[PDB]
Amino acid sequence: ENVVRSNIDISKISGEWYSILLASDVKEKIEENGSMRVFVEHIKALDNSSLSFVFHTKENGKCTEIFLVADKTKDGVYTVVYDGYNVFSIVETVYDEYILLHLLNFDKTRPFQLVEFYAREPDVSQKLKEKFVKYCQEHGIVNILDLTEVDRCLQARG
Repeated sequence: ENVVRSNIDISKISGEWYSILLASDVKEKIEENGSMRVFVEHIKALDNSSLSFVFHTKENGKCTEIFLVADKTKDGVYTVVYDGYNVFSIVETVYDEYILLHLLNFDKTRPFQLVEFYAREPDVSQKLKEKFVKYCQEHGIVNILDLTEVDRCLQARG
């Protein structure tokens, strides 16, 4: 019944997840053609200082599978290379229900932010959606997308 914000057990966030919500401070990046519209499948620890991710994305309308490794720095803060340099942190999680991620992308333009909600089931309550939208508004993010109303490459999983 229990919300963790501090000393995240990365053996306990591992396994199967789904992408539920997406928000940015730049609307074009979270669009049908944007390269940051990705759908998570699987998370695993490789050691105390590496997380594995598996995603799907659409490239010229065709579903494609990607594998990345992210490197740890302090507790709960990670770096990864993909369409530029990225830094992100796990804000809060319930190990058997949901995860909230806050991410920053560099490129060579000005930086932008992404916030992501993942869940163990492919949809969630209105109560949890309202919680996400509140966190985004408290940090000045206004562009918010429900991915349960859109193709998320579900037929490609397993």
